[PDB]
Amino acid sequence: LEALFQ
Amino acid sequence: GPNTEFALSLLRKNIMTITTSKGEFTGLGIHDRVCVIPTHAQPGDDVLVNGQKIRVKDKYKLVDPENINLELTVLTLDRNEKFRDIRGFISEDLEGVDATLVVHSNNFTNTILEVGPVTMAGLINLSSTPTNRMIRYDYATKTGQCGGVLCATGKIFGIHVGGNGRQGFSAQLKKQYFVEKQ
Repeated sequence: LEALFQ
Repeated sequence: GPNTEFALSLLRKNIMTITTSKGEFTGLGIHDRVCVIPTHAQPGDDVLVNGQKIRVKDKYKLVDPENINLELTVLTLDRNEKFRDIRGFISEDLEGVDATLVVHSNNFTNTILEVGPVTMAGLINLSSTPTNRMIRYDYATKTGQCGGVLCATGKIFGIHVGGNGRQGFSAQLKKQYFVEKQ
């Protein structure tokens, strides 16, 4: 996954 | 109940708004004078803790033992008002497939969001940056919630670091990484 900073 | 009790308790006792370059973030004080804040938050030389401008004493970007980003910026300040040792609740073995997210960041300051089922994704990319020990919870989350404390009564899992689609992603704060530090 390339989850993004939130 | 006791879960929400812990959340609202932790929030008021060791959680404080740390305003830095990327904005307001959930400052999770581990103990005494050390607190953890996301790396993407961009903590600098001086941060605003609850509006109080305090200079950094030691800023250590905690990376994973596999020499990969862990994303926890160990922000050590010469803290006058020492934090309570909540490190006992920080777990290496979570066993808390039921977690609650306490957001105290830029988009939601003081917002208890129960995420429900929490699992782990292992190793993935976080903002195109490989990051280790990523937590995955099936709960639609967005920007602004990052920095929030993922916890349950008796277990601190870590902090919300980001998300991918409808799955939120947090950093797994394993007791091992903090119990050793002094």
